[PDB]
Order: sequence, then C-alpha cells, then structure tokens
Amino acid sequence: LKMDQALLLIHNELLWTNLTVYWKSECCYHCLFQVLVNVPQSPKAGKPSAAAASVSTQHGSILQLNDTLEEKEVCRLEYRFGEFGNYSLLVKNIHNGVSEIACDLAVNEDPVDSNLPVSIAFLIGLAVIIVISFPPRLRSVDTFRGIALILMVFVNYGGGKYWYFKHASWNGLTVADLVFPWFVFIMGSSIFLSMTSILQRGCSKFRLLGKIAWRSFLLICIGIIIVNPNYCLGPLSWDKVRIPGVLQRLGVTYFVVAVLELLFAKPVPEHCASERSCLSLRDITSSWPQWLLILVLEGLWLGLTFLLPVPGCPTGYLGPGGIGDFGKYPNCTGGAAGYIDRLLLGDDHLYQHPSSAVLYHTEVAYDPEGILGTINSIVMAFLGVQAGKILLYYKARTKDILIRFTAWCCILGLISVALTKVSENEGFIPVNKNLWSLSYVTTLSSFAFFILLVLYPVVDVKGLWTGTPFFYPGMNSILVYVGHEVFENYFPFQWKLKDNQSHKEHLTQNIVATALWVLIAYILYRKKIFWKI
Amino acid sequence: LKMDQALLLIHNELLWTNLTVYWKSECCYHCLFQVLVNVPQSPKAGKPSAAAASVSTQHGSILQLNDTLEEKEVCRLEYRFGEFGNYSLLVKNIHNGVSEIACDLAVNEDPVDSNLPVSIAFLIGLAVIIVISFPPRLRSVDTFRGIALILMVFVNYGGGKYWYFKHASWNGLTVADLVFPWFVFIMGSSIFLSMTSILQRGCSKFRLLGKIAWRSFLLICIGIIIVNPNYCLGPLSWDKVRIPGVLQRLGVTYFVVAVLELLFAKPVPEHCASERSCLSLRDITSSWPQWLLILVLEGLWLGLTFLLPVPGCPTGYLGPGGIGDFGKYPNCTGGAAGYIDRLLLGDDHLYQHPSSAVLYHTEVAYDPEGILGTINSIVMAFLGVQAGKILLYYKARTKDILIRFTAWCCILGLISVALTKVSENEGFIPVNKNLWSLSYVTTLSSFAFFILLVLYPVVDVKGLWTGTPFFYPGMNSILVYVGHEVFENYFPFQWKLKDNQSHKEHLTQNIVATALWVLIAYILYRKKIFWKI
Ligand SMILES: CC(=O)SCCNC(=O)CCNC(=O)[C@H](O)C(C)(C)COP(=O)(O)OP(=O)(O)OC[C@H]1O[C@@H](n2cnc3c(N)ncnc32)[C@H](O)[C@@H]1OP(=O)(O)O
Ligand SMILES: CC(=O)SCCNC(=O)CCNC(=O)[C@H](O)C(C)(C)COP(=O)(O)OP(=O)(O)OC[C@H]1O[C@@H](n2cnc3c(N)ncnc32)[C@H](O)[C@@H]1OP(=O)(O)O
Ligand SMILES: *[C@@H]1O[C@H](CO)[C@@H](O)[C@H](O)[C@H]1NC(C)=O
Ligand SMILES: *[C@@H]1O[C@H](CO)[C@@H](O)[C@H](O)[C@H]1NC(C)=O
Ligand SMILES: *[C@@H]1O[C@H](CO)[C@@H](O)[C@H](O)[C@H]1NC(C)=O
Ligand SMILES: *[C@@H]1O[C@H](CO)[C@@H](O)[C@H](O)[C@H]1NC(C)=O
Ligand SMILES: *[C@@H]1O[C@H](CO)[C@@H](O)[C@H](O)[C@H]1NC(C)=O
Ligand SMILES: *[C@@H]1O[C@H](CO)[C@@H](O)[C@H](O)[C@H]1NC(C)=O
Repeated sequence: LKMDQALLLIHNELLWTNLTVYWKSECCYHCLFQVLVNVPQSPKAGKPSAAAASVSTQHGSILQLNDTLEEKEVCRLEYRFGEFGNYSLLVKNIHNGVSEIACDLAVNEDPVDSNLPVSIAFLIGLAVIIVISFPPRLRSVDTFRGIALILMVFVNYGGGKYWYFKHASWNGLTVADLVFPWFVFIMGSSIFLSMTSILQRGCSKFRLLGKIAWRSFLLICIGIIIVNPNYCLGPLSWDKVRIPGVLQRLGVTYFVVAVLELLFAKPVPEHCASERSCLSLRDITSSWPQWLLILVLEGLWLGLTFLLPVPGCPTGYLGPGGIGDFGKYPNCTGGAAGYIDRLLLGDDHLYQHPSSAVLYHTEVAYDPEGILGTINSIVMAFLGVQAGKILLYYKARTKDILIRFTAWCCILGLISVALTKVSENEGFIPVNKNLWSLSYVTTLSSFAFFILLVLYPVVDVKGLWTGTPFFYPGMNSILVYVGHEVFENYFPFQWKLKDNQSHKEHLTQNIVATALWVLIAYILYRKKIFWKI
Repeated sequence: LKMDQALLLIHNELLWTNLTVYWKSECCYHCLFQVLVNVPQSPKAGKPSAAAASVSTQHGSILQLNDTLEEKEVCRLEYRFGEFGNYSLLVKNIHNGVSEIACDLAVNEDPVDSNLPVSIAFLIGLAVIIVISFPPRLRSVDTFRGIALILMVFVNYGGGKYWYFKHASWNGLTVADLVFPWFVFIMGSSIFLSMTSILQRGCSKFRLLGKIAWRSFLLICIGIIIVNPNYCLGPLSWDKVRIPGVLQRLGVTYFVVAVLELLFAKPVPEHCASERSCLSLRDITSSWPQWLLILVLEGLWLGLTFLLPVPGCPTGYLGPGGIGDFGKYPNCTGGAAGYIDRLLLGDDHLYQHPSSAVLYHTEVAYDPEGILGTINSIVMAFLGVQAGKILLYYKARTKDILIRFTAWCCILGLISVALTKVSENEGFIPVNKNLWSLSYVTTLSSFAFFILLVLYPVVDVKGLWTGTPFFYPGMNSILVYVGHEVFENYFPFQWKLKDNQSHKEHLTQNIVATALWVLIAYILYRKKIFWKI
C-alpha cells in the first residue's frame, strides 16, 4: 500500500453472476469508467469468491458494479475512503419478498487522519512567533518578492506530497499556481522604477537600449543551457532540447515592455497629486498610445484562440484530451495554442510529460510556458507598470494611493468574477494556468493590488513591523533561483528517507531546506553581495 | 571492436589436438596466464576449425598455446598488435623430417596509427604560437600554479582516452601523476609568504590561530559535502559516505605546518644575504627545532610501513593484490596502510574502485588519499616552506638564490635516484602515487626546484616574457576546482559524441573545455573578483 491508497477487498456471494467493478473519481470532469477488478463467480454453495483491489483516497470515489454478460447495474455506491484502511464491500441477495440485490460496506480497520502534521506545524509556527514577540529603495516591493520566493522554493522542492501544494491538472487554482504571475507584476513595477531614475540625471536612449538587449540575451541563454536540461540522464543533444522555458518567457516580455516604455517616455509632472477623483486620470491619459497596442494584442489572442481552424481537433477547444470530454477527442490537449506551437518549434522540442497526464490520461506532449501565452504575460507586466506609475505620481498624500489601489482591485475582481461565472469548470473562459487565461491574470492581479494595499501603510510608511523576514531573499532573487535549480540534490537540502510513504516525514525536510535558503540569503545581506543580471 | 582492440581469428589445422590459447600483457608484473579462446579440434580431413577473439593493443602481448589434454607447449609468440586490424594466426604441421609444429602470423588488414591527432594538435599549437609571436605579489609562483591547474582540468575531464594522460595502475609515473604534489609545494611556500607579512605590521598569534582553524574546518566541510559524493545515483546516506579526500588531506597538512611555523617564528634577519657558501646556512640553522619533528615523523612512516604486523598479509608489503605477485596473496592491495585504514574509519567509508583494478584485478577496496600518507604530504609542504624562506632571505643578489635552488635540486635528485635504483618495479622503495612514497615526493620536488630555477630570471626578474597565459587561473584556484567538479556535465564543456570509439573525437572536446576555463579565468581577472577560503 502506497501513498493515498486504501485496500478494498470485495466479497460476492451471488450464485451465477460474474461481476465487473468500475471506477471513476469525483473531481474528474466528463470522464469514462475504466476497470478496477473482475471478481469470479461463486464456485460452490455458501463459499463466496473474493478479490483484492486498491482505491485512491485523494478525492471521493464512485464505484459501479455492472455484471459481465448483461448491462443491468447490480449496485452503485458513492463514498469517500481514508488512507491505509481495510474496507470490506459485501454484495449479497435479499431473501425477503421479490429477489433484490443490496450492497453493504463495513469498515474493518479505521483509516489514519492525514492533516495532523500540517496542523502541528502551523501551531508550532504560531508558538514560535508568540515566543519571538515577547535613489532610495522601496521596502514593500522587496517584502512581497521574498514571500513569493519562499513559496516557490517550498513548492518546487516538495509540497509534503500534498495535493494542495501542487499544480492542478486542469482548470483549477491551488497554492502552487499563485506564485509565478506575482513575479511578472513585480518585474513590470521595477522596470518603471528603474527607467524613470536612469532617464533623469542625464542619459540617452541609445545608451539604455543596449542594456535592455543584453539583459534579454543573457536570460535566454541561462534558461536553455542551465535550468531546463536534466544532465544526469545523458549528454545534451540537439533534436532533443527543450526551447520553451520560464526564463525565455521573462526575457521576451521584459524586452517588449521595456522598449515600449522607452520609446514613449514622458517626464513625470510636478505637483501631479490631487484630491480623489480630481486628478482627471492624468496617469491614465499620459499613457494614451501604449494602451492601444495592448488592446490589439489581447484582441489577437481572443480571436486566435476562439476562431483559428485546426486540423482534426475542434476549432476553439479548451478542454483536456485523453479520457476527459468522454474520450471523443483523444488528442487535442493544447487546442489552437498546441497546433501553433507544434508547427513552428517542433514536437520533440517540447515538454514531454504535462501536469494533466496523471488524471486525464493524455499521451500527447504540451508545454506550459510556450507560444501564444506571452501576450497575457505582457498584459500583466503592463498592469505592474501601471501600479509603479501610481506610486511615483501621487506620493504626497497616502490617502490618494490607497484610493487608486482600492478602485483598481475592485474593478479587476469584478471582471474576473463576471468571466469565471463563480465556478471552476464552467463559464465562457475558465481559469487555467496552462493556457494562461485572461481570467487567471485578472484574478491574481487583484490579489496583488490587495496585498500591496495591506503592506504599504505598514512596512513602508509609518512602521509597525520591520519586515525583517522576507526582504533578505528579496534583494537576491536570481542567486536563489539558480541555486535551488543547481543544488537541488545536495546534502543539507535533501537526504535519504528511511520511510518513503509518509507525508509527515517529507514535510520537515522541505521546511528545513526553505529555512536554510532564508539563512543563506540573510548571510549575503550582511556581507553586502548583490548581483543583478 | 572497441577502443584499443584488434580482432584475432585463429585457424588450427592439426588432426587430434584440442587447443587452449592463453594471454598475458607485457607490462604486467609477475602475472599468471588467464584464458583467451578454446579452439575446437579438426572435425574432418582438410577442413580446419576456426575461432574468434580480441586482443588489446595498448601494450604488447604474449600468447601461449598449451594444448588441453597435455602440457607440452605447442607454440609461443610475443608480438605487438595495432588497433582495428584483421590479424590471422595459423598453426600447422611441418611435413619435412621429424614431426614439428610451427606458427605463422599474417596481417590481413593493416592497423591504424593512433598518435596522428596528438601530432597534428601539437603542430597546430606551434603554428598558432608562431602566428601570435609575429605587499607585492610574486609572478613566478602564480605562473607555476596556473600550469598545474590547466593540466589538472585537462586530465580530469579526459586524456583523449590515452594511457599516458591517466594515472598508472601501480608503481609508475605518468603525466597525470605529476600534477598533485606541486600544489602542496606551492601551498607551503604561500604559507610562509603570508605568515611573515601578517606577523609584521603588528599582530598576535591568538589572532592568527583562529584564521588557521577556520580555514581548515571549511576545507574539510567542502570536500565531504560537495566534491566527493555522486549525487545522480541516489540521496546521500551515512554508512555509505567516503570520508578520505583531497581537500581533507590539504586541510590537515595545512593546519599542522601552519601551527608549527607559527609557534617557532623568528624575525627575518636584515642583511642576511652573503656570497655563496659564506652564508653559514643561516636559513637552515634558524629552523633547528622544526627539522627534528619532521625527521621523527618520517622515521615513524618507515618503521610502520616496513615493520607493522598485519594479519594474513605479509608484514611489510608494497605490491598489488589479485593476479599480481602470481596470485599468492589475493587480497593485500594496501599493505600496512590498508590495515590501519580498514580498522579505524571502516571498509564501507572507502573508495570502492581503485586504479589498480583494471590490470591487476583486485577485488578489495583502497583509498588513494587516506591515512599514513599524510606524513609525506607534510614533509613536501615543509620543503615548499624551505623554498619560500630562500626567496625572502636572500633577495638582494639573484646569483645567490640560483645557487641554493641548483644545490637543493641536485641533492634531492641524487637521493631519488639512489632509492629508485633507476628502474620502475625494482629497488628498495619504488615510486608509487597510491602509497605516497618517499621516492615520489623526492623526485617531484627536484622538478619543482628546476622549474622555479627556469622561471624566476624570466617571468619575475628582468622580463623576457609577460607570462600572460597561466596566471589568470593562478589567482583563482578554488573557483576553478569547484567549478569543474560541479559543472562537469554541462553543455559547453561536454556534449554527446556521435562516434564513441575515436581518440581523435574526444581530444578536441577536452581541449575546448580547457580553453573555455582559461577564458573564464581571464574574464574574472579583468573584473577584479578574487575569492580566498
Ligand atoms: C513555479 C515557478 O517555478 S515560478 C518561477 C519564477 N521564479 C523565479 O525566480 C524566476 C526568475 N526571476 C527572477 O529572479 C526575477 O524576477 C528577476 C531578477 C529576473 C527580475 O525581478 P526584478 O524585480 O526585476 O529584480 P532585480 O532586482 O534584478 O531588478 C532590476 C532593477 O530593478 C531595481 N529594483 C528592484 N527592486 C526595486 C525596488 N523595490 N525599488 C527600486 N528599484 C528596484 C534594481 O535596482 C535594478 O535596477 P538597476 O539595475 O538600474 O539598478
Ligand atoms: C589529480 C587531482 O585532482 S590534483 C587535486 C589538486 N587540485 C586542486 O585544485 C586542489 C585544491 N587546492 C587549491 O585550490 C589551492 O591549492 C588552495 C587555494 C587551497 C591553496 O593554494 P594557495 O597557494 O594557498 O592559494 P591562495 O591564493 O588561497 O593562498 C592564500 C594566501 O596565499 C597568498 N598568496 C598566494 N600566492 C601568493 C604569491 N605568489 N605571493 C604572495 N602571497 C601569495 C594569498 O595572498 C593569501 O594570503 P592572505 O589570505 O593572507 O592575503
Ligand atoms: C454499465 O451499464 C450502464 C447501464 O446498463 C451503461 O450505461 C454503461 O455504459 C455501462 N458501463 C460501461 C463502462 O460499459
Ligand atoms: C486487514 O489488512 C491486512 C493487511 O495485510 C490483511 O491481512 C487482513 O486480512 C485485513 N483484515 C481483514 C478482516 O480482511
Ligand atoms: C492521438 O490519438 C490517436 C488515436 O486517435 C493515437 O493513435 C495517437 O498516437 C495519439 N497521439 C499521440 C501523440 O500519441
Ligand atoms: C602451460 O604449460 C607450461 C609447460 O607445460 C606450464 O608451465 C604452465 O603452467 C601451463 N600454463 C597454465 C596456465 O596452466
Ligand atoms: C576482416 O574483418 C572483417 C570484419 O567484419 C571480417 O568480416 C573479414 O572476414 C576479415 N577478413 C578475413 C580475411 O578474415
Ligand atoms: C580476499 O580473498 C579471498 C580469497 O582468499 C576472497 O574470498 C575474499 O572475498 C577477498 N576479499 C574481498 C574483499 O573480496
């Protein structure tokens, strides 16, 4: 018995009905019934036949008995199983009245509760906090980036082998999905904050364009050579290299938004601040040509995804392949993004095993961070640029900045509610990390606005907290990222586990590895070593 | 047919003699005859039986036919085989006179000459040189260390799969063996050069001892955690960790010689220089107490190796195990060093596969850099300290320093000749890297004295060469070492080879990797980034 399983042995007593047991989870959307076990017929009178099977306990189970010769369903039960439990399903015949078939399930051994280590760890963290309590840079931006870094290091090392510290298979939001867009939002803000400071004191655009180009080139080089390939399985060879990647995506969106802001730059007006609703939206109207291009790119993304003809697959398709959507479309994982990507780069230059495979059973390859999602990344980086413009235009009165942050958060939350139709698998556009939906960027940017609204009158102005954890990694992000990608298997971060089937046994190791990375970040702050790409 | 092999098919014509073919290489010392092929008897008249076998071409071959039923040797031939050649051995019966058995060997396909890429590469290097031609630091020490670093990076990546760019199996000296002791000699010199400068300007011994201790601790930590374990094969676990290592050895010898010089330090006498033979050996007589301890440690090493009783093995044994020494002692790879090491640390905490295994066929484990060789490392580091004392005592006249270097080189060369008895496998103490012989340290220190004698009136005084290659890696040694140990499988250094059986195909890749490391060292010099443990 492995993790998230429960031995289910079935006893069948009926004289002459050879039985089939089917299975399907409760979360899987429009999924066919596969097979679990085929119990044998009662060989002799009063000596029932028995079979053994294993059922997953991560989500609820639907179990169907359907016979072998015929189709009439003998029984169905829908129930939820706990980890490492002897459960006993009995199917019998009811003597009273007409002949009837009934199923009774009895627990032999009780299961084991699995959220106890999470509870214990979070109370111990609260107790430790209770014992502990008794060209300027901006503190709030650095604090938020540090929180994103500790979440990324913890989730990428290991979630404790938990399903809610892991990317969802399709059409869902978890703790793991939240981390990546916030980096893009911070990156756009940092673009505006750096660029306004360099253009002042005297500089040339010809000077700055080389810097932008060189940064983009270096990021594209670092991702392909170092981060992507697995160098334990063999020497690197072309026709087997993965070109799409996270650093290439960051580099291309950085190049586009940086050049686009550099072309249309205007000096910041003095005494720009006014009372609320009396500004005349001067921050908005100073960016008049650059909004139009972003609208054209979003119109292109909508039109391409919904209306492009694709051979074999339906023309606009958002669902998974394989078993999902009833196995009518057994390829078509990507849709119109997958066809575009599988006509230019190739099919061998893509990520072989996607997240959707484990539940939806899709054979064909998909890349989470490839082509046609870059447009939405540019849109969200522009939103971060918009936040950065707000901070430097109106920084006389605190009340003004809070009003803009509140209004922007409410309007983005309203559009993401209206598009999502407040569900998970329904609506015009669902929220999905793999396709980089407009709903996805629209819901996480509102959370970023709310988090900045909470932090700014505490960590940055009129201090009530020193923000002491979470800016020490914030200053050095690229060292931490390359460090955990290169040094992942080394001894202080990882060691051999003498029980491989415990959530409890993994969680402490991942927590210690995250704490060690925070300690390394703290040592480098005191030694005043900062590296910037 | 793989590298360094040659297909040898044998034709036997005799009517009734079933034959055995034996094999033994020409370099292997007191080695038994194993089996190569068992050809079958002539089944019919005039229809000879045939067999196929492969013979290695790295060294010469001795081939014996000895029959199966009896013992009378049918024939023997001793010859040298070339790579990838059809050779044809015929054994027949001579009709004339008495019955006689003769063997004739005829070449069907000529072999391929294998030193052509080395010749081509070294002429191309000469042609490139011909095209190219038309608290102070000391330059000569840095230049010598850089040469040692490029040799170490080239040999450790790959020798071109050549036997003379690789450690010898036992009792031998190659290009690969020379690299490591020179680092210890440079290290001892750098100890004296730093220590005399820090004691002047005002300092305390209590201040310096912590620095020495901290450096030793860090080196011991770096070697065990990072350099030794192979982290692709599994997570690290104790009872399977290798404690002996190169960095631990450097750390312990550094601690001993640094503390020993710090205890007995005396200020450098002004106007110490004199005419040759008129100094009264003042450099020698200022170190009077510290010579005695080194003599006691060397006496301990000699007495322990020659006279310690060891169970099962002979009491003082220097030979290999397995097949070597005629298979009389089938264990006893280590001797009295192996027993001492296999009684303290363990047998699981040792290096599993030694260099001697491929030719001598030894099953038992040995560690090249463990316990009881540390004493000789301390002796050679003290010799480097002695060279450093010569440079600062007598640096008024150049002629004086040259006379001391010449005399020291001649006396060490004379002792290493007298001990080695100018042979390879004979003498009282042979030269061996694995046991760290007195002969080994005595012969390489003389070469270090000669190389310093050549470099010092050229690179350091009265320049005729700028030493432009070989000091750029010399300043940063620890970064280069940790860099090639961690980044060994990455793309610019290594790539997939579409022919795996060519010396020519490997050599270019290793040369390019060495040149890239020299380029990285050059970039860091201009950027003025220097790190010191
Ligand atoms: C599921 C997953 O795996 S999610 C994967 C995502 N995780 C990653 O780590 C991806 C890698 N990304 C990164 O490391 C970072 O996002 C970066 C470094 C590439 C960019 O983030 P940035 O905010 O731009 O960082 P960085 O510090 O390099 O910023 C560069 C400039 O911004 C400036 N800056 C940054 N923060 C601030 C601030 N708070 N105030 C003012 N200026 C700032 C810097 O001074 C610098 O300007 P300069 O070079 O002109 O002096
Ligand atoms: C087969 C194989 O694999 S062989 C394996 C061996 N190869 C290796 O790379 C092993 C690793 N060893 C090393 O990297 C080096 O030997 C080291 C760094 C550990 C030590 O070598 P060192 O000569 O001591 O190097 P390093 O530069 O660190 O020397 C430290 C001190 O010497 C001083 N120094 C070094 N060279 C000189 C010089 N020419 N003149 C004056 N001072 C010098 C430095 O200034 C420093 O003094 P400070 O810290 O007080 O300012
Ligand atoms: C089980 O039987 C039901 C009803 O007869 C039928 O609808 C269903 O397709 C069957 N399941 C499978 C997997 O054949
Ligand atoms: C409970 O599980 C164990 C697992 O080995 C099994 O042997 C035992 O038969 C189960 N109990 C019952 C009543 O089946
Ligand atoms: C797509 O589905 C077909 C069956 O309709 C299958 O044969 C094919 O192998 C699938 N594609 C891949 C890449 O496996
Ligand atoms: C081969 O025969 C010779 C002479 O009869 C004998 O000395 C030798 O031991 C034999 N070799 C082997 C391996 O038996
Ligand atoms: C030469 O080598 C080839 C290798 O395939 C072999 O087939 C051929 O028979 C050899 N020549 C002779 C004359 O045996
Ligand atoms: C040492 O030799 C004996 C045979 O004499 C052998 O059984 C043993 O396994 C050898 N040692 C090792 C470690 O293999």
